[PDB]
Amino acid sequence: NLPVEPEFEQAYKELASTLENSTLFQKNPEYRKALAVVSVPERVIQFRVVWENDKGEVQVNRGFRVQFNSALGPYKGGLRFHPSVNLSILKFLGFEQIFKNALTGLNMGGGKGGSDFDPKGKSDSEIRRFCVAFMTELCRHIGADTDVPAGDIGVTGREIGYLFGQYRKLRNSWEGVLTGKGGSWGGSLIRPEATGYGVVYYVEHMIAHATNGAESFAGKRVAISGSGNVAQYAALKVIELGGRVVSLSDSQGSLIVKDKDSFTPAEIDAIAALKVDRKQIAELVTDAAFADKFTYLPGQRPWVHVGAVDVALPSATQNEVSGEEAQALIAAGCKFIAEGSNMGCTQAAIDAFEAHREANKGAAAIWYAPGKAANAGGVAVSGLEMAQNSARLSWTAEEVDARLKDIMKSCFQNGLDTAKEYATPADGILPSLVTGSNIAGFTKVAAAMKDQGDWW
Amino acid sequence: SNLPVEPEFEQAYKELASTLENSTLFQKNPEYRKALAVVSVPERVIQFRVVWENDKGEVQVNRGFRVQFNSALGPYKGGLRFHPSVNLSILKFLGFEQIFKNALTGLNMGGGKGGSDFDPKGKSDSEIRRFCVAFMTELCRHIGADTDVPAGDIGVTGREIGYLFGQYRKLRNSWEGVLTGKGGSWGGSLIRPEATGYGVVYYVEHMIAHATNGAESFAGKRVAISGSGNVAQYAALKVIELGGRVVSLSDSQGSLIVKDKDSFTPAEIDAIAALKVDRKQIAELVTDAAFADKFTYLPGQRPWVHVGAVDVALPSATQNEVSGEEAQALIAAGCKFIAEGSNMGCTQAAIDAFEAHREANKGAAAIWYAPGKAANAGGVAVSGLEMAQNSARLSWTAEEVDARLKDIMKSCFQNGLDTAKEYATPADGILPSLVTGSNIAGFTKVAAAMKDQGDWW
Amino acid sequence: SNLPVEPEFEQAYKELASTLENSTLFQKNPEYRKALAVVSVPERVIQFRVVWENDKGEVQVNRGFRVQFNSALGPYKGGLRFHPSVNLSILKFLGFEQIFKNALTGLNMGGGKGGSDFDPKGKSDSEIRRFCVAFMTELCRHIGADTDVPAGDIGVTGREIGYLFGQYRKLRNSWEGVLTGKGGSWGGSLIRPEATGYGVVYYVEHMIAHATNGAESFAGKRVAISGSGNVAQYAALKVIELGGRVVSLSDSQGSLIVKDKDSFTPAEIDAIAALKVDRKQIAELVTDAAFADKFTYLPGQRPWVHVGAVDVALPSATQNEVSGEEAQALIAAGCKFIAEGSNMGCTQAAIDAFEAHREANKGAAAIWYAPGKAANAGGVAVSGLEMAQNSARLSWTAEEVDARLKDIMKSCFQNGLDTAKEYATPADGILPSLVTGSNIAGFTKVAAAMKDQGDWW
Amino acid sequence: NLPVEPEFEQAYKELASTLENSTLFQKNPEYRKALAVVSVPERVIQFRVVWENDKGEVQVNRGFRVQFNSALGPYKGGLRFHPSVNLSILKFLGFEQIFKNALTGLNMGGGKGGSDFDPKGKSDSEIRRFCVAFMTELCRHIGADTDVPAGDIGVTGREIGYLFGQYRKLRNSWEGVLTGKGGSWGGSLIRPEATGYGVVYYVEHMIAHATNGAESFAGKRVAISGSGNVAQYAALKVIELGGRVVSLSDSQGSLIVKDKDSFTPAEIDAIAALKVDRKQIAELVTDAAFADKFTYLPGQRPWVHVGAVDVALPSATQNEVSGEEAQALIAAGCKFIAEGSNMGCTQAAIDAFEAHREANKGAAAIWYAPGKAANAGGVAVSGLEMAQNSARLSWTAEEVDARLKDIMKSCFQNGLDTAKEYATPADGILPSLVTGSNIAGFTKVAAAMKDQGDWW
Ligand SMILES: [Cl-]
Ligand SMILES: [Cl-]
Ligand SMILES: [Cl-]
Ligand SMILES: [Cl-]
Ligand SMILES: [Cl-]
Ligand SMILES: [Cl-]
Ligand SMILES: [Cl-]
Ligand SMILES: [Cl-]
Ligand SMILES: [Cl-]
Ligand SMILES: [Cl-]
Repeated sequence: NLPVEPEFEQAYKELASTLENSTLFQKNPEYRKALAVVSVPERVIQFRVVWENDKGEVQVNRGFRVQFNSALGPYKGGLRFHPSVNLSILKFLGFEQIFKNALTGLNMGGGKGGSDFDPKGKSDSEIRRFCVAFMTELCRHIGADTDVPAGDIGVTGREIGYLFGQYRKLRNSWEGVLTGKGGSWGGSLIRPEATGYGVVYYVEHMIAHATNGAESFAGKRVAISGSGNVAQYAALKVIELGGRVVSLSDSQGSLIVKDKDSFTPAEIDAIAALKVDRKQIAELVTDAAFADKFTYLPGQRPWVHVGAVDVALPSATQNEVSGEEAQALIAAGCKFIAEGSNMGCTQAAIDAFEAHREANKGAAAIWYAPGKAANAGGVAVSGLEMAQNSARLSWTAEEVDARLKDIMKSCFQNGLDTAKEYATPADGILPSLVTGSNIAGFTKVAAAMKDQGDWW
Repeated sequence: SNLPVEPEFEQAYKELASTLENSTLFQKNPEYRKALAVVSVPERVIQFRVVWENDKGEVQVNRGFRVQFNSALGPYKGGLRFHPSVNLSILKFLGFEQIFKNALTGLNMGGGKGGSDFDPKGKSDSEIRRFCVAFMTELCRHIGADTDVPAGDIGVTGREIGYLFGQYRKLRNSWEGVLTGKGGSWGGSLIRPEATGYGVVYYVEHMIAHATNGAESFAGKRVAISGSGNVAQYAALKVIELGGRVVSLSDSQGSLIVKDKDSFTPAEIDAIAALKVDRKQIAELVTDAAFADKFTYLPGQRPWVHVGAVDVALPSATQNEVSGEEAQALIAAGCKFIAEGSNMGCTQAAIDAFEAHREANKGAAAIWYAPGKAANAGGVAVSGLEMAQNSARLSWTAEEVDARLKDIMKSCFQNGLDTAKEYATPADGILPSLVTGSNIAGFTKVAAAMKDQGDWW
Repeated sequence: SNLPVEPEFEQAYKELASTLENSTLFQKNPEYRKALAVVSVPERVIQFRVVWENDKGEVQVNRGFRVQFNSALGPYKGGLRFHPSVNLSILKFLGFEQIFKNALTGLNMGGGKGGSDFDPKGKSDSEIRRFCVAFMTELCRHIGADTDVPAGDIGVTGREIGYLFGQYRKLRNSWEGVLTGKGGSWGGSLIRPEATGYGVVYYVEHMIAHATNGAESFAGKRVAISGSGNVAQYAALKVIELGGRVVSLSDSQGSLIVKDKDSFTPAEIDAIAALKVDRKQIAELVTDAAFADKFTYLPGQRPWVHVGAVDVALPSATQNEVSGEEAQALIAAGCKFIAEGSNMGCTQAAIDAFEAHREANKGAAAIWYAPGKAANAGGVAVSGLEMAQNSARLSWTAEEVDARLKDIMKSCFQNGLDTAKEYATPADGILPSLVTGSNIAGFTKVAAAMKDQGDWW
Repeated sequence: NLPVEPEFEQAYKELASTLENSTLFQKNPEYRKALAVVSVPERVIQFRVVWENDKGEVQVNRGFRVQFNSALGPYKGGLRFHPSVNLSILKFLGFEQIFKNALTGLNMGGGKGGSDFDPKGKSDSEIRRFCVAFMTELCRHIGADTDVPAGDIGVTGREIGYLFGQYRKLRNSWEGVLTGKGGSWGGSLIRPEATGYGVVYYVEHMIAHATNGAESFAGKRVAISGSGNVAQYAALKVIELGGRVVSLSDSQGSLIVKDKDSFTPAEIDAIAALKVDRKQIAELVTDAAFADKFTYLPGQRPWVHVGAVDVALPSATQNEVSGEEAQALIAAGCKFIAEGSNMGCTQAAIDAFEAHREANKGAAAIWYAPGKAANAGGVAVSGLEMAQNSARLSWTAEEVDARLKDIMKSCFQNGLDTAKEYATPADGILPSLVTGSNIAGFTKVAAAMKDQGDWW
């Protein structure tokens, strides 16, 4: 009867496996009933989006908003404008957001939405007239206390603007219906730098536990990819804490440090200029002495081309770390990897690290954290943008970063201590932050659902 | 390319595109291609998780769906189906068709459909009750007298519509025509039971009037019905009221034919109703002496050829119950009017045979075939009037309802006729195609209205 | 003192006060002065910024307005006008008048009006479409089937009402009678095109009945119409159906008079319709031979004096199309019944001439003049029935609509009659004043209802 | 077509002029399109108000609510009950509130409303029955997240009470729909003293910049007018900071210090008693030694009768500073003027100071700040009353005054730095806080409107 939705089903069974591979259904058997119920969305909306192009021709796309789980809070998720998009994909991405959001500790449920509207080629007026056509239907199904959408692939500050304007004008209300907002109309500070800072802050704890405090980020070689605000802020934060950033990348190839020890803020700051007004990471080299410092390898990704590294922060795309690149890293002395990008690491890679972890005792293991724990920094700040809107206040950068810091420490700890309860490791084995985190998001959500009578 | 495969849906998008292309529409009206682009993606679809409890007290989980396909000509109008086959694909199939089927009536009704993969089979009334309750609590917010008026279908009959109506009213705190298929004393219409069958008869009546330029009635006419349920029963009765001879009925394992030069009497029909209730068969009548004569039972048979000289044929039992052979017998028996009470009762062969003879015989010497999409639209017509009555705050008399049912069936007929005359303009003297006419007319009415209202330009 | 100057509005507050004072109302009913105080300030006015995009992709900015003037007798009822002259002053003028005009009908309709200084001139359909869309997105929240039902007017016709209806439905997610002037297949009423002209005829019919104590019809009656558009056309047709002789039509540069002892035939009328479409003139008929005889063209002329011996006069072309001279010709030609299809078609001179002859000739020997405020109220009557039909969930037949139109025109007539008999009580034998009667009756009905409901005490 | 609305049109063109007289439409030409769009209200409501007098007779007034701009927040504005009132005036006052509110930095749009209902003569029961009749229509168009009205001429704590009661009873909701509320039902501390404190705090910064820190309020002669909570708190705050308050006034004439140096808190405190239970500033003199200290001049205003002053704080009425009084002040050595009252200073006066500023270099100039920046203190606190309601908390006086202090510093700076960008002055000329502030409110609002797609 039920359709085939491979990417969603993939993630259901890969979650389920981890709960079986634990003691959770022995202390708590009745939770199997919950997994039946969490896995079918509370509500899904699919609606037609008719809009006009600059030539004046009728166009039509599909809109979707998966409203998956609201046991811990209003639906929270993102809008993706990409021609790949469908329900299957949006339930997959939605399904994750539940547990991710739950690991924040803030009261936010999980959903996702978007369109197969393809930004590429389209003018700003086209985008503006699509965002308007989209939210005209969506508007009725969402709200400050019901569902707070956000940005994702295809939709940015630009689109969030147009979305929020049309909502405001339909609803006749100024409310925190969308996160990712501009400074002047309910944005939060630390939003651009949230996910990056959040990954670095998470790993700080990884290092501490693994090394019993013997090691920080200071004097560590950390491999980053990507040159958006994620890779940028991640890098900066590594520098502040006394660490050395060896690598950055763009879609056309990567830049590796090999004359001097690390990128300098200004070298990072100059790749930021290379991102605004188009331009490319490559441009940087061939210029003010950057020729000597840096090696450019077009077409490639840094994982192998970095030498002996300690920390790896994929901050570019999905599936940007394969089983080879994980084995490269292991062999390269890497001991710590989390994602700044969403699902940057492939299953193959996770499997390799999690095997390496089981087989190597103490600090000798490579430790991988999942996205649902390590790259929560941005959804956390979405949470605090919500909190600010409601307060009717803009907090200082100190305020937000402080709360982000407490939120990421508590995340790490929750995965650690859970894994130590349910996936209890062997003498001197590092507990699973994959299983630990998986269990922790399932159990917080599943419990609240029981409390509220969604299952019995 | 990214789109899910929905075989039922696109097996019908295609079917319609085929018709429209082949017609002369996209040549007078190229730009209506833009309408088929946009009509064919639902205005809104809702799917929602459905948690209900069984008699053992266990969490159960099914999926609920409400496809809200078109609202150009009126509120979403559709049905709920509870069957474990159900998914979006199927309900966008059914929903797409309800648009153009509803439109034919002439009433202000959009097109939609919904339901669950809840399986009524072997559930107790408590379980059904607890599921209808659990299901309407989410649906409630998306439907209404002026937004969406659902109804019954597979798995969803009077019992279920009651339980849906009760929960809606409870939650919304309002008493409105939010469902059709309701009880007598809480907003139902009379002629609901009799709606589809009287509809079929009323369609043919119009057919006869046109073809015979108003020089013939049903009066006298010898009518071959097949089936022995809602549709066959009331159809027969309507033929009798109008001075017609109902000459045949039919079952699964067996058929019934009259003594010749005669018809069934309402009581003999009323006796076939008692036979289906108590799950018995039609032979059971010929068992009794008073009908042992007056009727012949032929096991394993379909009446088309056993009847003799016949004028009207109303297949009303199952699909594919008329072969190309049986079509020819009818033609040669002098049959001139054949409409479906059943959906796709006639096979493509049969259709081509009638439509061939239509194209090669002029005027009312032709046999005329009408599709179920139109000839069977009484139920939906009365839904419409059940709506109208609930708003009027009134129960019309049986006569009032039947009379309005009759007028809605002319509107169906006429819509097809006119359309075929425009976009499949026949040779001089030849009856227009009501298959084609009726397959096109819903679209044109809807597409035009969507232009009028600016859903495409 | 602080109040803005709104010349159109207070040029009409004054006009009404004048009438009411001069009548005997504020002497039987002193306290109704308090009603004129409160009726004369709108219950609610909305004005809202209107940003829309043109075909070059540029921000455009106009002002939208919805004056919601009175709801004592029913939902706000009015029209949208898109004309660059438009402001609040004008729309409170038009809105104030709709109150008392609507009231005359006897139906439950309040009074309001809205629109923009958007100029339709030289805008493409996309631009209109994009403006209707932008405009209804703010309006949407303030209107509804039971709150405010807008319609068309200058700059706002069937095309625009479609685009408004589409956007409303889209936003509100409801299908209701939120506009009148709709398509045939999405909730329009038949007799909308024919509403005003049939209305004018139906008014006079009542006039004749009264004056001749039911001893005369339209049958035979020689009728002088002026104009050649919606109103003149359908008016003529209705006179013909009722056994009347339509003896004249008229244009901008020229008029048409019959051969004497004769009338126009529906086909000759149907041919004047083809002439206005394709922007041609009435002479163009006398060009053709079959009408070259049977009709005389007099360029630059108005029929009033060229017609001969006439009974009924229906000015239906422009304002101020009847002088005090032309009034006297009519009187001396034995004309006994004259109503306006056009607004202020008769000049004050003309009115005084009819009303003078009324006051100085007893009974149906008098010529009787009815104002457009009443005689032309068919369009608004059918709006009313378009509403009623949408709620009924039904399309009545043409006959049904026309019959109800006829009953609403008696209610208009009677309301004026009775009022004049009460508050401008005529000398014995003299026909009451339907100018005065019809200028008063809206107020009294509304003012009383507002007392009943406690908007004043 | 469009009607004539002189007071609104006056303010449109006087704003526009300042933007032309800048470099803004050269760096940002497309902003001319914004000024077209901001200038026509988003929504306006005019509704009949039928109410009964104590004699039992039907009465009727007009109600209005101009909801001008909501790009930065819910509509925020005030209700004025005055028989002068109409749309023109309410669009004028509304139009200002947009930019004023925007200069606060908090998320508040701009509107205004009220009636030609004349309080004067009317009993408390009449007022009560008018406020009730008014809000019965208004109620539907406003709300905690849509439009939050306030007090103005004609409407005070008294009326705000009656308004809030009828709202509550219609809406069945306790929410921050109105500011200016009583202590026990969602008022804020520092509300009475907000605008006064806000003007003084703003000037503190003026003095600092102009004198490079060489001078505070300490030992400065400051001329105030008015004796309501604005002039009172302004004065007190000057005293705390070590300044000398030379003048106060009422509608019947002013009181000038000339025996001793300054008013003492208790002399201020005693004029507060002269305001409750009616009474007059005059009363004070002729009594406990006040005869000697103070000179009373009935019929007059202090601007000329103060001697040599340093700071001027009009805190009484509109248009209470003419071109003569500005020339008096200049000649009297005044170097710093802002309004505690709404539009206290006339155009003539602004023109005179702004000329004097252009012609006199450095500290030698008189510096005028506009109301849209200097007297924001009250609308700021309206903002924080909103914030408190939402928090579900009453902050301490310290809390609110602290935030007010940060809000007024950031205002000043925003006008300074803007003016230095777009109205860049000549060597040693003090930048324009008129133009600086004008530009700053237009650009924050105009930008957010672009972000949200109100223009393109
Ligand atoms: Cl599944
Ligand atoms: Cl909804
Ligand atoms: Cl982010
Ligand atoms: Cl159905
Ligand atoms: Cl009948
Ligand atoms: Cl109208
Ligand atoms: Cl009639
Ligand atoms: Cl203007
Ligand atoms: Cl509203
Ligand atoms: Cl204040």
